[PDB]
Amino acid sequence: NDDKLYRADSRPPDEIKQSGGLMPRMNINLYDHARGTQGFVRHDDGYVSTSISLRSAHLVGQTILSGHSTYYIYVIATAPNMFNVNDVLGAYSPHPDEQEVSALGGIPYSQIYGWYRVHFGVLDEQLHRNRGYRDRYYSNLDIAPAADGYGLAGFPPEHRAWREEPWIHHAPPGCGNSNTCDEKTQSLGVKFLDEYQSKVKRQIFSGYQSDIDTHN
Amino acid sequence: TPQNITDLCAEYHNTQIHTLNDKIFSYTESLAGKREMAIITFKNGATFQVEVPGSQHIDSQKKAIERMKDTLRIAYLTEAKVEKLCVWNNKTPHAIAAISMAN
Amino acid sequence: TPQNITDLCAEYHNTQIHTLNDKIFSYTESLAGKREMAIITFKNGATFQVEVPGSQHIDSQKKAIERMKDTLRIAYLTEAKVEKLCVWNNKTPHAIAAISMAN
Amino acid sequence: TPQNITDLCAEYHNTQIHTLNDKIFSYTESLAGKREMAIITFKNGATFQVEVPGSQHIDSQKKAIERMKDTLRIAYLTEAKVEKLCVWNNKTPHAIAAISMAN
Amino acid sequence: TPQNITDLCAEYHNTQIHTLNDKIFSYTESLAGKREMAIITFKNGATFQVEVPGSQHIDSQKKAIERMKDTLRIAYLTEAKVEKLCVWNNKTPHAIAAISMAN
Amino acid sequence: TPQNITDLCAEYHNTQIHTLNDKIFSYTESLAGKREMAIITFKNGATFQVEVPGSQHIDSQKKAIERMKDTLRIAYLTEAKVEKLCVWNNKTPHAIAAISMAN
Ligand code: NA
Repeated sequence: NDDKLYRADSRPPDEIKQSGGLMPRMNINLYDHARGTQGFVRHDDGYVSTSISLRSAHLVGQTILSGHSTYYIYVIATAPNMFNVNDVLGAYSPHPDEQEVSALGGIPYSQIYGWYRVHFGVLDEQLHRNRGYRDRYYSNLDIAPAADGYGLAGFPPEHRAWREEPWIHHAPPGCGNSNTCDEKTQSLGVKFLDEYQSKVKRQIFSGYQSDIDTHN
Repeated sequence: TPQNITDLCAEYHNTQIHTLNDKIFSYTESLAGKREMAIITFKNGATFQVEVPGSQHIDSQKKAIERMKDTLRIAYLTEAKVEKLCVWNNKTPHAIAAISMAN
Repeated sequence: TPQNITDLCAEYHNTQIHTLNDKIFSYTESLAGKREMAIITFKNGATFQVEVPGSQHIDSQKKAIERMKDTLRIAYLTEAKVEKLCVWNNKTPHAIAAISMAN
Repeated sequence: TPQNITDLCAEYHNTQIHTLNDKIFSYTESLAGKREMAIITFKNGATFQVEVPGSQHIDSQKKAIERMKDTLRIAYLTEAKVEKLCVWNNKTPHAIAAISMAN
Repeated sequence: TPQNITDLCAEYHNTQIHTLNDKIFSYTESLAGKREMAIITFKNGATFQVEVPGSQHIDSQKKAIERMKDTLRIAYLTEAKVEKLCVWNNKTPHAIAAISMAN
Repeated sequence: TPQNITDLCAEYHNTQIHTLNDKIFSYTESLAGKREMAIITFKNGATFQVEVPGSQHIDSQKKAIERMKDTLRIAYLTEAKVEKLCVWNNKTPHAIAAISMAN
């Protein structure tokens, strides 16, 4: 659907275009990402957080990015790299009041609808639309369902969540049933990131090859 | 001149409009002798073909056959929604005469 | 030699610019004999074609007609914003003589 | 006409269906004289070629061979899951006759 | 043989290297008769063309002019940085002999 | 018929393998007469041409040269990891006989 998420970020539009998108600070673990300490807005352990509304992300910047003259609130389209943190971590969600939606891998540049500017903690009335934004593609897409994230929860190997529903039925080998659990959570996330990035390259590089004219 | 696919399609006998509003499920392609052709499917089992260039096709049609195989391959890969296909139903699989793509 | 699409279009009789500043809403392609063409629309309903190659065109234009159909497809599937079309206004739908993309 | 890739393969002698369901691991292409070809591999080791054009091929096959190499490069760069190849098993490596892409 | 664009440009008389180091602001192509050309610009106002094929081009150049119009269209659409253009300064706008792109 | 780029390269005297495991850093393209070519580079400084269609090419080698320039252009813009290049080490800069792409 055409839904949209929101993220305060110190990094300006030009650096984001240069990096290919909104990248995380490679460890991939959703639990560590979510409980990570927050001078810059949650982008640790292989993920980058966002918020459900434009007003809840503005507030997020106005605590974390207090002491920044200028930051940005990037408006992001929803795609199946996003995970609802409260849905995937259940009662063990460390900061449930934040209503997080974390992009495993980052938010590619095509996924970024645009960005508001913020000066001395005041929002810009209007949006800077992104020339690389893809409205049709990303509007036929949605957040990943919680079932895709339960196996990527990233709970410690002997956490009680791994012997509890829904997580037992998605639990990586070594997680409640050597670093087997830790290495598998990493690799299952590296695979999920690899297959999502495969799918976006399918979308964008196929368009770049809608060039071809066999007959000519 | 027709302004859309439905009206273009109705100029031709033994055609019919298929309204799918879905991305192509699978794309097949062959270079085997006498079978230099393409074949798409959709979720629901619907199967269609770009015909082998033969005796039913004029020269301007052979150019556009090669183009349709380009369009269809790349439309499959982009996962573009296909509104409608005008097809010929005197063949099996139904042979594509036109396609329209839209959100 | 012209510097932009607006000045190019002003060199021809029966042409006019149609500014769209919008991506293509739909792409329609046909290999039906004597309707080997493309038809694009936009969200506002505006409709254009790439003519079927006929006697109205010179030799060098044929290569360019096929090029333009390539452009419209890649423009459609990459969601590129179309700036302007130069079109012949004495066909229905209006027939694309040129295209600019920007912004 | 055959309804799908498996039917198409059953029409020729010296052929078989290879069922991959994986992206292409490696795309190789050569312009070196008398080795004008492609070669693809998958992570199970399976290696295939698009044969250099020769006297085994009829004239209509010339175009489809060029398309197929295009198709394999597009498929590689897009990491498109290849469902099945129809392959001539009388060559080493097996020579690609047709391809289907799904999921 | 020349190693880079600047060395290649230096072989031909009546040329100059423009360093742009920017993606292309606009791409424009025409299929209208006697103006079968492309025209690109940059944010700073620099305009360039790929010339209409004519008697100044030998036959080897013909397929390269078509390759260059492909390159400029997909350069624009990808938002790829054009480092430099080698251009004939004797035409208005300056005609493109070559292009380099760098990250 | 070889199953990979290393063995294919070894069939020719006057070739050698570079293994880059790296994307292309720059793509260059010329339509200037008698230098209808492409040039690529890498981070490590390494430079390669696709030769101008000249004297020491056949007929079917002319088509594969065009396909190779297609390959390098799209590889450059997709940031495709080039595994290896088999190159004619007696041209300066070395000219690409083949490419392999994995990763
Ligand atoms: Na969405």
